[PDB]
Amino acid sequence: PKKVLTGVVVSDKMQKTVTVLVERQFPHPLYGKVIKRSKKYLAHDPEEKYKLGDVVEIIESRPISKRKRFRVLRLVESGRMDLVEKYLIRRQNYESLSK
Amino acid sequence: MLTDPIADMLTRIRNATRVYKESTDVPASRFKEEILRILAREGFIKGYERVDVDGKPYLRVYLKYGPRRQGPDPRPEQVIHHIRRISKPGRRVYVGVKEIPRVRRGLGIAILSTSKGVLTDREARKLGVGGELICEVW
Amino acid sequence: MVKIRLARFGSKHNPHYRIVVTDARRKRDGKYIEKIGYYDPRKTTPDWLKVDVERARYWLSVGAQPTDTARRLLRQAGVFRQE
Amino acid sequence: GRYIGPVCRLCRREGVKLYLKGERCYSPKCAMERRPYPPGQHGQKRARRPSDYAVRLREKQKLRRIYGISERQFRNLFEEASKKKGVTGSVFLGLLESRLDNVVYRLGFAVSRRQARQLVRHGHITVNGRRVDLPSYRVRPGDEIAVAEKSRNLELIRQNLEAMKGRKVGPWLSLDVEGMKGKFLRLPDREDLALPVNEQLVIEFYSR
Amino acid sequence: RNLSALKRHRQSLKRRLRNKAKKSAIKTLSKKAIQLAQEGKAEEALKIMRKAESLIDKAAKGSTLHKNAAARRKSRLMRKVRQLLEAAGAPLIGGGLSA
Amino acid sequence: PTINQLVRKGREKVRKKSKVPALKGAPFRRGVCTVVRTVTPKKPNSALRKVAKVRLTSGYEVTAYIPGEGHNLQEHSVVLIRGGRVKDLLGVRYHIVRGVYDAAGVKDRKKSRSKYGTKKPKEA
RNA sequence: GGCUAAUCCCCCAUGUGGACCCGCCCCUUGGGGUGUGUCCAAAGGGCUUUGCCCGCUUCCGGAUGGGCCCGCGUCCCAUCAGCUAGUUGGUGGGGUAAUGGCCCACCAAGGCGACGACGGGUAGCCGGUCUGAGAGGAUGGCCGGCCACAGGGGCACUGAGACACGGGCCCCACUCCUACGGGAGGCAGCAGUUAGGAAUCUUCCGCAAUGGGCGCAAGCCUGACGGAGCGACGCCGCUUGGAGGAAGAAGCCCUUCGGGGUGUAAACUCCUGAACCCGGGACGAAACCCCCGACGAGGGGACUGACGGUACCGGGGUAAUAGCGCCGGCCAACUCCGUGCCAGCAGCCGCGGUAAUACGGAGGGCGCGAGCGUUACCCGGAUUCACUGGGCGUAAAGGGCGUGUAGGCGGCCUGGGGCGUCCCAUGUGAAAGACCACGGCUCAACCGUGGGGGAGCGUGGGAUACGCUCAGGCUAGACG
Ligand SMILES: [Mg+2]
Ligand SMILES: [Mg+2]
Ligand SMILES: [Mg+2]
Ligand SMILES: [Mg+2]
Ligand SMILES: [Mg+2]
Ligand SMILES: [Mg+2]
Ligand SMILES: [Mg+2]
Ligand SMILES: [Mg+2]
Ligand SMILES: [Mg+2]
Ligand SMILES: [Mg+2]
Ligand SMILES: [Mg+2]
Ligand SMILES: [Mg+2]
Ligand SMILES: [Mg+2]
Ligand SMILES: [Mg+2]
Ligand SMILES: [Mg+2]
Ligand SMILES: [Mg+2]
Ligand SMILES: [Mg+2]
Ligand SMILES: [Mg+2]
Ligand SMILES: [Mg+2]
Ligand SMILES: [Mg+2]
Ligand SMILES: [Mg+2]
Ligand SMILES: [Mg+2]
Ligand SMILES: [Mg+2]
Ligand SMILES: [Mg+2]
Ligand SMILES: [Mg+2]
Ligand SMILES: [Mg+2]
Ligand SMILES: [Mg+2]
Ligand SMILES: [Mg+2]
Ligand SMILES: [Mg+2]
Ligand SMILES: [Mg+2]
Ligand SMILES: [Mg+2]
Ligand SMILES: [Mg+2]
Ligand SMILES: [Mg+2]
Ligand SMILES: [Mg+2]
Ligand SMILES: [Mg+2]
Ligand SMILES: [Mg+2]
Ligand SMILES: [Mg+2]
Ligand SMILES: [Mg+2]
Ligand SMILES: [Mg+2]
Ligand SMILES: [Mg+2]
Ligand SMILES: [Mg+2]
Ligand SMILES: [Mg+2]
Ligand SMILES: [Mg+2]
Ligand SMILES: [Mg+2]
Ligand SMILES: [Mg+2]
Ligand SMILES: [Mg+2]
Ligand SMILES: [Mg+2]
Ligand SMILES: [Mg+2]
Ligand SMILES: [Mg+2]
Ligand SMILES: [Mg+2]
Ligand SMILES: [Mg+2]
Ligand SMILES: [Mg+2]
Ligand SMILES: [Mg+2]
Ligand SMILES: [Mg+2]
Ligand SMILES: [Mg+2]
Ligand SMILES: [Mg+2]
Ligand SMILES: [Mg+2]
Ligand SMILES: [Mg+2]
Ligand SMILES: [Mg+2]
Ligand SMILES: [Mg+2]
Ligand SMILES: [Mg+2]
Ligand SMILES: [Mg+2]
Ligand SMILES: [Mg+2]
Ligand SMILES: [Mg+2]
Ligand SMILES: [Mg+2]
Ligand SMILES: [Mg+2]
Ligand SMILES: [Mg+2]
Ligand SMILES: [Mg+2]
Ligand SMILES: [Mg+2]
Ligand SMILES: [Mg+2]
Ligand SMILES: [Mg+2]
Ligand SMILES: [Mg+2]
Ligand SMILES: [Mg+2]
Ligand SMILES: [Mg+2]
Ligand SMILES: [Mg+2]
Ligand SMILES: [Mg+2]
Ligand SMILES: [Mg+2]
Ligand SMILES: [Mg+2]
Ligand SMILES: [Mg+2]
Ligand SMILES: [Mg+2]
Ligand SMILES: [Mg+2]
Ligand SMILES: [Mg+2]
Ligand SMILES: [Mg+2]
Ligand SMILES: [Mg+2]
Ligand SMILES: [Mg+2]
Ligand SMILES: [Mg+2]
Ligand SMILES: [Mg+2]
Ligand SMILES: [Mg+2]
Ligand SMILES: [Mg+2]
Ligand SMILES: [Mg+2]
Ligand SMILES: [Mg+2]
Ligand SMILES: [Mg+2]
Ligand SMILES: [Mg+2]
Ligand SMILES: [Mg+2]
Ligand SMILES: [Mg+2]
Ligand SMILES: [Mg+2]
Ligand SMILES: [Mg+2]
Ligand SMILES: [Mg+2]
Ligand SMILES: [Mg+2]
Ligand SMILES: [Mg+2]
Ligand SMILES: [Mg+2]
Ligand SMILES: [Mg+2]
Ligand SMILES: [Mg+2]
Ligand SMILES: [Mg+2]
Ligand SMILES: [Mg+2]
Ligand SMILES: [Mg+2]
Ligand SMILES: [Mg+2]
Ligand SMILES: [Mg+2]
Ligand SMILES: [Mg+2]
Ligand SMILES: [Mg+2]
Ligand SMILES: [Mg+2]
Ligand SMILES: [Mg+2]
Ligand SMILES: [Mg+2]
Ligand SMILES: [Mg+2]
Ligand SMILES: [Mg+2]
Ligand SMILES: [Mg+2]
Ligand SMILES: [Mg+2]
Ligand SMILES: [Mg+2]
Ligand SMILES: [Mg+2]
Ligand SMILES: [Mg+2]
Ligand SMILES: [Mg+2]
Ligand SMILES: [Mg+2]
Ligand SMILES: [Mg+2]
Ligand SMILES: [Mg+2]
Ligand SMILES: [Mg+2]
Ligand SMILES: [Mg+2]
Ligand SMILES: [Mg+2]
Ligand SMILES: [Mg+2]
Ligand SMILES: [Zn+2]
Repeated sequence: PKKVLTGVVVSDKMQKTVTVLVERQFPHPLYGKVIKRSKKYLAHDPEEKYKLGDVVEIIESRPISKRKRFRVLRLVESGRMDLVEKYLIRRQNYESLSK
Repeated sequence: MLTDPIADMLTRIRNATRVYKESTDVPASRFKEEILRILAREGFIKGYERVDVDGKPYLRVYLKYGPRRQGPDPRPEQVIHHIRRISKPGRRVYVGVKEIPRVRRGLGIAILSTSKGVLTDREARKLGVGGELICEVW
Repeated sequence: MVKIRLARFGSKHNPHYRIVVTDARRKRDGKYIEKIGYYDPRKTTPDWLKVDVERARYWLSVGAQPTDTARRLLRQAGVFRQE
Repeated sequence: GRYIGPVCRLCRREGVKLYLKGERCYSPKCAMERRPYPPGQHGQKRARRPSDYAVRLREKQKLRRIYGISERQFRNLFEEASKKKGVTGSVFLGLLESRLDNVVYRLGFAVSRRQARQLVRHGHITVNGRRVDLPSYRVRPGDEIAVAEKSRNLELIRQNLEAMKGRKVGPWLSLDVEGMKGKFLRLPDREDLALPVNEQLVIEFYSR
Repeated sequence: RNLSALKRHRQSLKRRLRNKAKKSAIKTLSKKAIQLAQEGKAEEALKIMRKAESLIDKAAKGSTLHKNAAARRKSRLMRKVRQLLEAAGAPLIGGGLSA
Repeated sequence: PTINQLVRKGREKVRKKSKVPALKGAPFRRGVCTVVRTVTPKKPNSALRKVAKVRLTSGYEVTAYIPGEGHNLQEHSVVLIRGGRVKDLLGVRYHIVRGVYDAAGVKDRKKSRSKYGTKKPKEA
């Protein structure tokens, strides 16, 4: 069972390395309601096939660099540019809450 | 909007019955219809109806009470002594077969929504499924 | 390397041994790979020896090494009995 | 070193008859023959409405005293009776009545509970043929509790025994007065014993 | 005092010595051979590479190296040599190299 | 609070302070009277109370109360501190244990003797 | 400086095979197969001596033990809000059993954070334990597992394996030797000392058992370990007696001066017989070895016990330690003196300022008993952090109001998918522990054997009502 997930591509900015945003629900061990939570994976795009806003299955793989342990599996979906501009706005938001 | 359809159903019933009404319109749903089918066959409502009010679909819910009390306060004994929602929009509750409660010493019921469809605790239990726990009735 | 031995089990002055497969480097009484029998040296009850040949035959086949006290118990149980 | 020191004081506090002395507790002495008041200076005083506590504690003490037993022992037994499946009060009586020392008494080999304790501790009794000296020891049914063969001529044994000839014995037991041997065949229900204890009060006492 | 099988230490030196001047011997030759490749002299190069490979495997006979650091060094070298043999090389000896 | 509030922020387990630094968590601590004397109590009560400021193995210098009917303590007696306090005068978080180190036990006390640290007397 | 042996070190051959570069076959990350070149083997020793045993060598498996890597889980502070230059990625290379910025050279400009990054504080995790109806809280001594350390900090060597507690090197601190040049240590192994502290043991016996190293075996080593000792530290069992015995002795307390109380308690009578003395006396130990066989299977024989002359058995035998807390209400248990806001008690209400069931002593009583009190710390009560399971008009508590960002939530009907959710099978959930059952120590504590339960995660299969999601449609909400 070599673990595999799904996500969106939120980053172009590395050679052969994309960043994938992967969410999951799971119910709250105490207050008991589902919580939606998420994590970012740097993944291996050898030939720079995947572009941004794509939805991709992602896989457990022998190590590539510090930070890079998963290689792109397939292309599930093309251009969900909404999740993208979403995460991107969260990030723009960090810019408040400051000094 | 209406944030829980269902709750509001149960409530309509509740304030309805408390004020001793012979029956009540509630706004119509295939699901809310299941639930009253269960609620009915199981003894608590006189039964219900599929109505149309002002060109819109409603279910009339006819309403049952026990006989006339003596002494002061002749208001008759409620049948639907209590009805309450369990799963709630944004806080959900799903139960194993081993986790399905049982109610007021068996004198009441639970309503579960399963992939066998909507059924009572007893029904689920003999069916052997779990599900979202809709409501406590007794 | 891998060994069939005894592990001390009952209380003080009341020893009950567990007949057991495990790496030599292990602690005596520490975690072990399979329990293959019990042996009660002071013969307190009708049956002070359980072996279950079947399985100790295995470990032997795959390169298990019995300690001789273990071997004696084993062979009392005719793990070894050849025909 | 469980209670050793004047008894008929306890017969008295507890305000109902206890047979801690055996014979004479049947006489016109048990002290509850005309002096049934509680002990001490203020024992002849008009007394006061009992706390709900008092009542349940005193009901405990009434049973504990009856059987001769330490608190730690008594409790640890009751705990052990909770745990068991079955009605907790009744089991408790079961377990009490199954103490060796009590069987020895209730088999009639001794005049009194304490007497059976000594009887036991000193070696005069055999359970299924081995000498067994601890009054704690739990008599299983099927078990045969009998007097030690080497001890069979003792005065005390014969007094007791010989003048048990013909009296009927507890219906969960059997006696043979020739062998000084008897069988514990079953377990006493709460109406097999008679005790003047409502046990449920004792359950209630440990519930706190 | 005096634990007598500190003798082990006493040996480990003699041993250390041996190991070092195997390794080194190897290292030197390898370098030399590789060098001769970039000078294009594939006669001389192949000859030396060949001796280096003997030595490496021979020193894997013992505790010195063993393993696959056998193979590793072997592979590394032979490639860097062949790969270094075209700036136009016509691989003369081909003692060691697979036609 | 809503649920989404309990997931967001959620409840706060709250802790309790200690009524004493005998420190260590130590059950008792050894000390030295620095000074000894008599004080006036609080609110409804009158009295002359017996106490000793004591310096500690725990490093702090505290006021402890000498229990029971007489006492023997003075400039540098050395004594053991148990703590438990006196409501009716203030600054006293701890009692002295009588009968240990340089503090005597209360003599003549027939009645409750473990507290007060007096040996059991014999007779005829 | 000089001889010298080997299972020590080399060189040559043999190549079953393996290793490496290149080519193709299958396969899918560096998995197999194959051809071409190249490169690689070895050690003897013992006997019942011509054939057996203990060894060596290259390969392929097994087995056991590990490395490394990923999902998930894993304390407080936001009065810690930004952090990052090997930083984040890429090509080449070093290195290693192996991946990887582990390191290095040159390119790109990234990585991370309110889903709490960075900082600070604290802490070895776990099986489990304590408490609790449960949910939770709290904890990680003993036993098992995993990690880390070995006076503080660095480092590597040898090796299957270490960056090594009784190995090596350097720096530092400390101690000791010193011809002042220079040298030697490392109890967080068992004992023991000292210091610190409220406080924590014997410089004991044994190698009989079990277990580990080496050894063909005999054996040797084994403060692992089996045992003994000391501490009421805990838990469990047991004793200080059993039956009689007064209308109820002296003493002592109370007194309405008649009597009430301790109290069947004592005395005394009669049984029993802890301690102690005598005798007998284990199991734990049967293999290694040796003999027949064939050094196998199998059969026969021999030795060996620290605990210990202990356990236990039989005989004899003495009436044989009881204490501590409480008695104003929470709370079971009351009277007399003494005392006079004093002396004192006090967990909290509060007691004491001359009739104190509240201080102190007495008689009596209540509770426990070889124990009973105390202080300390956890959980309980405390539904007083409220998931179960609280609140906000005046009790503490609605922001001064608005706009919307992230986020939470989402009408009616139909179809797809099946992520949440539900079910079934299966793998994992070590042992210990807990639960139940029989059993072993005379019981028990303690111990065995068996059975059962299990959340959770992996996998396969299934259901689709509710949640999601994708496609369609509607108009009761919203807007126009
Ligand atoms: Mg790109
Ligand atoms: Mg890379
Ligand atoms: Mg791929
Ligand atoms: Mg920024
Ligand atoms: Mg479930
Ligand atoms: Mg070992
Ligand atoms: Mg190991
Ligand atoms: Mg057998
Ligand atoms: Mg029960
Ligand atoms: Mg019966
Ligand atoms: Mg009776
Ligand atoms: Mg009754
Ligand atoms: Mg309770
Ligand atoms: Mg040597
Ligand atoms: Mg050189
Ligand atoms: Mg709430
Ligand atoms: Mg006052
Ligand atoms: Mg002094
Ligand atoms: Mg206190
Ligand atoms: Mg003293
Ligand atoms: Mg007092
Ligand atoms: Mg020389
Ligand atoms: Mg070949
Ligand atoms: Mg070849
Ligand atoms: Mg060669
Ligand atoms: Mg060699
Ligand atoms: Mg095999
Ligand atoms: Mg393996
Ligand atoms: Mg493995
Ligand atoms: Mg592994
Ligand atoms: Mg650089
Ligand atoms: Mg730097
Ligand atoms: Mg690289
Ligand atoms: Mg930047
Ligand atoms: Mg996150
Ligand atoms: Mg912690
Ligand atoms: Mg720490
Ligand atoms: Mg429990
Ligand atoms: Mg709580
Ligand atoms: Mg729990
Ligand atoms: Mg923890
Ligand atoms: Mg420790
Ligand atoms: Mg441990
Ligand atoms: Mg591990
Ligand atoms: Mg260190
Ligand atoms: Mg280390
Ligand atoms: Mg030290
Ligand atoms: Mg160091
Ligand atoms: Mg080695
Ligand atoms: Mg090496
Ligand atoms: Mg290595
Ligand atoms: Mg070192
Ligand atoms: Mg050391
Ligand atoms: Mg040194
Ligand atoms: Mg030490
Ligand atoms: Mg000291
Ligand atoms: Mg010790
Ligand atoms: Mg010795
Ligand atoms: Mg041995
Ligand atoms: Mg051995
Ligand atoms: Mg060997
Ligand atoms: Mg020989
Ligand atoms: Mg030695
Ligand atoms: Mg030991
Ligand atoms: Mg001591
Ligand atoms: Mg002591
Ligand atoms: Mg202690
Ligand atoms: Mg008198
Ligand atoms: Mg009189
Ligand atoms: Mg008597
Ligand atoms: Mg008599
Ligand atoms: Mg006699
Ligand atoms: Mg003899
Ligand atoms: Mg023996
Ligand atoms: Mg034998
Ligand atoms: Mg041997
Ligand atoms: Mg031997
Ligand atoms: Mg022969
Ligand atoms: Mg022979
Ligand atoms: Mg044999
Ligand atoms: Mg034999
Ligand atoms: Mg001896
Ligand atoms: Mg003797
Ligand atoms: Mg005897
Ligand atoms: Mg006798
Ligand atoms: Mg006497
Ligand atoms: Mg007597
Ligand atoms: Mg109480
Ligand atoms: Mg009272
Ligand atoms: Mg005065
Ligand atoms: Mg006066
Ligand atoms: Mg006055
Ligand atoms: Mg007065
Ligand atoms: Mg007054
Ligand atoms: Mg008084
Ligand atoms: Mg008081
Ligand atoms: Mg008093
Ligand atoms: Mg008294
Ligand atoms: Mg005890
Ligand atoms: Mg205690
Ligand atoms: Mg508390
Ligand atoms: Mg509660
Ligand atoms: Mg409140
Ligand atoms: Mg409100
Ligand atoms: Mg106000
Ligand atoms: Mg206000
Ligand atoms: Mg307002
Ligand atoms: Mg305001
Ligand atoms: Mg606002
Ligand atoms: Mg708004
Ligand atoms: Mg929104
Ligand atoms: Mg909907
Ligand atoms: Mg559908
Ligand atoms: Mg699903
Ligand atoms: Mg389908
Ligand atoms: Mg596992
Ligand atoms: Mg388990
Ligand atoms: Mg259970
Ligand atoms: Mg038994
Ligand atoms: Mg057990
Ligand atoms: Mg199990
Ligand atoms: Mg199971
Ligand atoms: Mg469970
Ligand atoms: Mg569990
Ligand atoms: Mg499963
Ligand atoms: Mg379908
Ligand atoms: Mg949504
Ligand atoms: Mg639509
Ligand atoms: Zn009586």
